[PDB]
Amino acid sequence: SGWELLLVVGVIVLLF
Amino acid sequence: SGWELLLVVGVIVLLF
Amino acid sequence: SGWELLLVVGVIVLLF
Amino acid sequence: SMKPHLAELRQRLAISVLAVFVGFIIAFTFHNAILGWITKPLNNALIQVGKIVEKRENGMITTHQVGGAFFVALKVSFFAGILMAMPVILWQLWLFIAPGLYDNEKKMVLPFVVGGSVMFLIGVLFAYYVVTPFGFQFLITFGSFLYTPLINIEDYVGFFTKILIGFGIAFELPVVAYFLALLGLITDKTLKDYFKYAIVIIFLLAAFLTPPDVLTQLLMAAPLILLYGLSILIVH
Amino acid sequence: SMKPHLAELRQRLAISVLAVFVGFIIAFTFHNAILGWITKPLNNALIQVGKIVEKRENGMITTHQVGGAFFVALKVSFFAGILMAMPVILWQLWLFIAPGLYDNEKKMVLPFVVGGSVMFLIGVLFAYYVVTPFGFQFLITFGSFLYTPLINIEDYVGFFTKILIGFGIAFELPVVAYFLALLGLITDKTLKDYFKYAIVIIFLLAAFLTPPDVLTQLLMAAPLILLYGLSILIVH
Amino acid sequence: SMKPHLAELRQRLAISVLAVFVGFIIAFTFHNAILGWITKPLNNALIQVGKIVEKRENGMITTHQVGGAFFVALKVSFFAGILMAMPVILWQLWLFIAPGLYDNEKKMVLPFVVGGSVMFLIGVLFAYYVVTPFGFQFLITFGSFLYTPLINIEDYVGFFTKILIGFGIAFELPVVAYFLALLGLITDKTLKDYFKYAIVIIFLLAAFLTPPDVLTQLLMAAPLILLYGLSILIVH
Repeated sequence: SGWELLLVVGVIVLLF
Repeated sequence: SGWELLLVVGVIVLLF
Repeated sequence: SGWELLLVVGVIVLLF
Repeated sequence: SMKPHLAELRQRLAISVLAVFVGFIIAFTFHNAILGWITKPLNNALIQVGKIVEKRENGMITTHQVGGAFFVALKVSFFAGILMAMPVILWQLWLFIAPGLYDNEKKMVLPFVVGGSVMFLIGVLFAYYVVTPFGFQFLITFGSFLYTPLINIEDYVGFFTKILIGFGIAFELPVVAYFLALLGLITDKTLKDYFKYAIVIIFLLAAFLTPPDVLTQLLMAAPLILLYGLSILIVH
Repeated sequence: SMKPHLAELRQRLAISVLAVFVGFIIAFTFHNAILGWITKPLNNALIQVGKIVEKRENGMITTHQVGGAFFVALKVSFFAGILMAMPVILWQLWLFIAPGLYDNEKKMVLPFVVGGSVMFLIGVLFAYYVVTPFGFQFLITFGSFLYTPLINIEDYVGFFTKILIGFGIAFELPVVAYFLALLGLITDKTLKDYFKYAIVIIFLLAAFLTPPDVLTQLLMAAPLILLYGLSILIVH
Repeated sequence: SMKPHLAELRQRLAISVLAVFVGFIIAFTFHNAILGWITKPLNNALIQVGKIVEKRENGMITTHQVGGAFFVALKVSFFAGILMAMPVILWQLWLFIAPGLYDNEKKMVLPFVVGGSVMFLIGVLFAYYVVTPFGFQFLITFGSFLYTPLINIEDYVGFFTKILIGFGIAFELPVVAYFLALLGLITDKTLKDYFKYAIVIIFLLAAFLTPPDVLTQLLMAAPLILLYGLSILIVH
């Protein structure tokens, strides 16, 4: 990974 | 390393 | 990082 | 701990390594033919793009590393040997779990693995003979009017194997979905309910199967989400 | 824990993502013009170097990946969309911290962010129209007598974006220094005394913004040290 | 903790750092001389290969990065500066451990430090003047009938340094055993018994000295394993 786990966190926040 | 330590585990397994 | 923190370590030794 | 169950593992890995070695030897012997087969679509696309550009009014396959040609030959040979060792890798793996599949799943596993292998092969064939010839052209005609396509073999080989492997898996996931659905273990409700959760894990998988760029992660997650929707439709 | 303060975060992230998507759509629509704007300095430098070499007595922009042109266009479009979504990004970010800035800093933040944004844009403009045309030539004329400049768009786009972004930040740090100094929070004593510690963090920051090579780490730390000295002078 | 033994350490690194700086200035002033020496085998290999292809009936050294010509010149100068600082990097290193070697091991460390060092330069001189001219031609000739050798100087310098630096270590490792063989501390029984343990440690070293590709690790363990086997015969 690397700086892409930020987008994973974002998709969790966006999709609960 | 990275995905090559699997080969290290393999060589330990093959060579005790 | 990676192998560059060694230089970062050096700046502490060189500059207290 | 798990000391008694190690000698069989050692023998299985030894036979696997020997199989990979003999496959590598054969593949390096046939490396000229294998590399020609790999590079044929690129050459055809370059010729077609050149004809289009000339009609509107150069291109070649290059190597940017001194050992680039030898490294590419070795890598292609290693990949072919691994592929040529698939039957024996399965021979070693399946024989390892002998008592796990007592009488029923022992019978159920064989059609599943056979179907998965045949669908992976058909996916690779479809990717090489259909998707790539009509895609590589589109990938080269885009920059044909702004840049010059000096394609290096070192990156091209990796790109080509990535496309082939992915399209093989892309034709395997909606066959494992079929097997699991017709087996009755999983229904449509289970996959429909666990939709949001998939949203993250796919996005995590794309984070591991792509370079660190976020754009690559999105460009890999989108086809995976499309395949998840396809499986959603397929389960009945 | 922080459950009540999550719905606003979800809405802000959703609208920011939608803004980024619409920016990407517009940028991919205008990708031809955007790529021409990006590649104009390189073309001019190549032409000038070619004229110099011919007077002494070839060069072109290439793509080294099959999907290199498409990937470069997509990356440029994504970057432009993120930049095009910056005003709405700040719309969402500022609206998130509604009660933190009660009455005074609520009015002090706006001039700071306005000045930072305008100086970042002026720095990007200065880097594009002044630094690059007189620098790229020097970067090409240096090796014009030993090698042949076959510059790939895939690496050129990254290099140009990094230079532009860094020079924008390079003109922002000695404006946040000005804002902090004129605000009175920080004096000359604070920056002068805490000089040695900076020597560390910059070298750490320069370590995180560079490829793993040590030489480029030093080559990034040196301009940051110069900027720190410039800010030291600026505090008045 | 180790506070008293830090004042010397700070001064030891001070002359060490300045040693690299003065070497960098000397190396960069003569960067044309060093770069020509580095690229000489590549130029000869390309010309010799070109005669072979023409007889059977183009190639050049390129730069694929805008700043690659400057970066290669700086990287080559930086590497040369460190090597030019080798006599004085040991000046600080050896003088640091003043009381460790009281009277006896102080005498037997000097011949080892010069015998190993004098074998490293003989390794580089062997690699540049023997192995490389007959190996670079072979590598290019392998792909001379399928691809076009457009070798970038950015990726060539790293490849050349690894061969030169590595071959010196490849000629130093079977000298440390020779030095340790007559010292009496280690015998043949030590090597033969500790063979299987050497397998698992040589691969890990290979996994760290090569790119993440698995084939690269195997391609580095084999030359290093032969060196271990060579070390078996050396002890007597």
